[PDB]
Amino acid sequence: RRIDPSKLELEERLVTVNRVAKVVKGGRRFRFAALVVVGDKNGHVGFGTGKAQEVPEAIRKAVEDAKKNLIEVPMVGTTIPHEIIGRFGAGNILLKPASEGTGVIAGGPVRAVLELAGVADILSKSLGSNTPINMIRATLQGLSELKRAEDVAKLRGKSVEELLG
Amino acid sequence: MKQLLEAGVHFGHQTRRWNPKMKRYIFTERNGIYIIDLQKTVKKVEEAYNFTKNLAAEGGKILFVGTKKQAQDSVKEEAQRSGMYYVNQRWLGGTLTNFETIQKRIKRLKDIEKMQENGTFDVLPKKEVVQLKKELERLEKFLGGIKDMKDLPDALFIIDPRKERIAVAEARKLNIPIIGIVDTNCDPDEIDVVIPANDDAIRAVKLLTSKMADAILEAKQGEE
Amino acid sequence: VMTDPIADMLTRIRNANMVRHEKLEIPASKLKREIAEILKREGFIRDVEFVEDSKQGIIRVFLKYGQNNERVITGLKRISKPGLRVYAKSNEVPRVLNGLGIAIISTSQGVLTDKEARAKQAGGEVLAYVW
Amino acid sequence: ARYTGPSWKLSRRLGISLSGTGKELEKRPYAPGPHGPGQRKKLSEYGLQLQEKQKLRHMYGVNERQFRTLFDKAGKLAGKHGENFMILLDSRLDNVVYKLGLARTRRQARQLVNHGHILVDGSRVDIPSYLVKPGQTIGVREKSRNLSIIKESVEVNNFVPEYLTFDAEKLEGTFTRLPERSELAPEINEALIVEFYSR
RNA sequence: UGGGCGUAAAGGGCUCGCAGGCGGUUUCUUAAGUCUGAUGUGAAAGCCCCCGGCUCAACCGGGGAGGGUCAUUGGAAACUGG
Repeated sequence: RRIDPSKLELEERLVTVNRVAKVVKGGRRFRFAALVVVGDKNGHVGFGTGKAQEVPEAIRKAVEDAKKNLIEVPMVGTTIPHEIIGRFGAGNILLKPASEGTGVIAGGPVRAVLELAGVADILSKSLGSNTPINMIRATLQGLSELKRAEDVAKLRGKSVEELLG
Repeated sequence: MKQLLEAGVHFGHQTRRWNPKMKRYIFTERNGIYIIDLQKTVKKVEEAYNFTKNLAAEGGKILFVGTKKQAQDSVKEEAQRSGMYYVNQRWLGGTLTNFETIQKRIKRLKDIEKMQENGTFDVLPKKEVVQLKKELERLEKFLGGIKDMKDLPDALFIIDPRKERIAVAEARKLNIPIIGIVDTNCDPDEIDVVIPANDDAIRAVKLLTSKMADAILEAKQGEE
Repeated sequence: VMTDPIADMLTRIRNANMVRHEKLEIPASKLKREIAEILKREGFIRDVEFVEDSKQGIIRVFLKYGQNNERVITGLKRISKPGLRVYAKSNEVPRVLNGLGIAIISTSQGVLTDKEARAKQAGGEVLAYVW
Repeated sequence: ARYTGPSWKLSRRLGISLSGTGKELEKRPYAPGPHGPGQRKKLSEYGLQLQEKQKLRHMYGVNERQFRTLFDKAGKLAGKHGENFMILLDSRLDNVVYKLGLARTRRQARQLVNHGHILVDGSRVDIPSYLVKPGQTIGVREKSRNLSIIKESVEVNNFVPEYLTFDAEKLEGTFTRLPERSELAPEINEALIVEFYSR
């Protein structure tokens, strides 16, 4: 990456929470499951899937799991540098660059992680399954996929920022 | 730095079990067993030498994993010589990952060790102290290596990554660089600094860990 | 059944990126060597060298690789295909992947990059996109 | 339509003194209604959207269709959306009036415009929503210069906006230049108000 | 543009084959498709752009833009076609 340091506190806004039940002989045990994601609004974003019987335990497990990973999330001109398609779990999602005045345009929790990106504007659209979990894993796998054009320009000896835009 | 003569008996090891990805390290087939290319070993051991030399200045701790028979015997003496912490037998799950629970474990070891002499004896009924003593005997072997460590290692050594591929997966789950010898049946990608050489021979682990412990003892010799 | 040598060369270079071999061979054509020269200009690939043998062939292509791992190209696709003709007016040509990507557009003046095509103001068939 | 309710209660619904700024709120910290003593619950995202739009709305008192009109016409404009939108709201005559200090609140200023107290380029304009061209003058008109309420407004002092200018001795002021977004400091986000109308 | 077909709906029981669709490489030529300039028209109103006028607005008007596997004609030869 290299590595994954976690040295900055966040509000850690929640994206999802839902109760879950499992059959057992003599009854139905209950355990809660909550997804929460972290983002410094400085271009770093991470995700945390935390399930527990107790809600503070679930959200805090989601906090530590969010702490476990972060994404570089490139941002040229206060927006994502390039358009991307990202399927996952039969859950595709499309993202595109937008005008600075366009604002953030997406679904709920994906708008949440995008607000955690700190980006002022974005185009986005869900595809396939509507379930929030795969939408987050796909949107963030796509954020991991993202790289600055200037970075790829650094990767090879041609010229800095070829095409204008 | 390792000399060619030291590599003179260590040539060759696994066959049939070989991973294709490591084919570049392979020189040519003979009889059945493949022969490792010695020059590539000189290069990788060279980079490993400069790297291990770089770690000594940092003061960073290093792990010496060892589980396999007729190989674990060497890492013990090499670690006692280096003074560095080590693993005698099978690696326990989460010893690198759980961190704090294992710290509770070494804390318990330190507690019972105090129980040996402070006067806990001749107070508790004999059956209980007899039970806890055997439990401590269960502790000393697995924890003899844990006694020298507490912080997470800057790097870790391994005598056979395929045996330790899950522990290697844990170190990759972290950010720790991994030095270690690698066989043809093992995958190079898991190890950023591979050492293509045989490990099943006692001498195989012995000479490599000897050159490594010598590089460490030499690099640390300056102190000041 | 060898329906199109150029798309075949594209699955060759994509599979080559997938397998990370240093080099691979392709059958000769000037149409192929020209766009390969265009990739040589773009620098995504390190080198290309033909080796004559009767009659056609055989070019050997050397994939470039990054200093810090990572595939040099994150994507490659041939929008043009038999059984579906495509055309592009000079102002209508997309700038794929924004400023990083480049079009490979054959024109009356020959194969051209989207920047050079925009400068020449020359339209033509869009052979493929690489990014 | 516009005004008919308490309006102060509406500001209580906001939880913020805007507008403002003269609302106290502190006198009754609790939210309006029985549920106000209890701790606030987080709003639904779309509910936060409508709450934000309405929060931007109460300071103006502007009608839904008209506010939407200024919105999409602002979006038709090239450049920053929130800047053109906020400056479009700031282009309204009654806002220039209240910011000029003619009134304690924008609604009575709209009533004073409705009376036609306020000349534009020396010409009377009874419509509050009238567009403010740059360099246009704004005055109390010579016939209306003597009134206790207007003088009561003039006697109070307040800091002038950089984009406007004014002189009490001439009882007259004007729109010197188009406002920067940096000059104004609304409590409301503009990315959020452009967010509400996604379609 | 912008979905599939092992097990959720969905590969024809298999094959021979007309029409149809697609089709290796080198070279020359043709200019049908294509790319490009010019010209003719594609009414006005209306939509869009910059402005003016009913006190703003609606509404109204000025110029410009927009819109054709469009037509006519001069060129471009890489691709596809002959």
